[PDB]
Amino acid sequence: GSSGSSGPGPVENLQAVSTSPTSILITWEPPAYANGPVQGYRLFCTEVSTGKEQNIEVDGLSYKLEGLKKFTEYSLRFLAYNRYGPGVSTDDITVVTLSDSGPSSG
Repeated sequence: GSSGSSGPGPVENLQAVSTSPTSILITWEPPAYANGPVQGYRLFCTEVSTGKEQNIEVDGLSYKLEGLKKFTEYSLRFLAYNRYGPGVSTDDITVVTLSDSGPSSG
């Protein structure tokens, strides 16, 4: 069929951190040692708690995730994919969402 793909390299300046109870600011960049261009970037959000992974298709070099669990160890996975396909994937990004709790006076 279509035997012509090697897979691009792992993006650079990749980092994900939550700034709120349920969020995830993923900031990545275009790789240098990559095979050809980069059609885009694919993200995979997995809920260690349950174990469900949801594939997402974002664009650019910055995406703020929302609709997560207050405080739950989440594991994401970022990688680059071009005409050929998805290349080397990064290490499971573990980022425990913040915790909305402090001033509790009853």
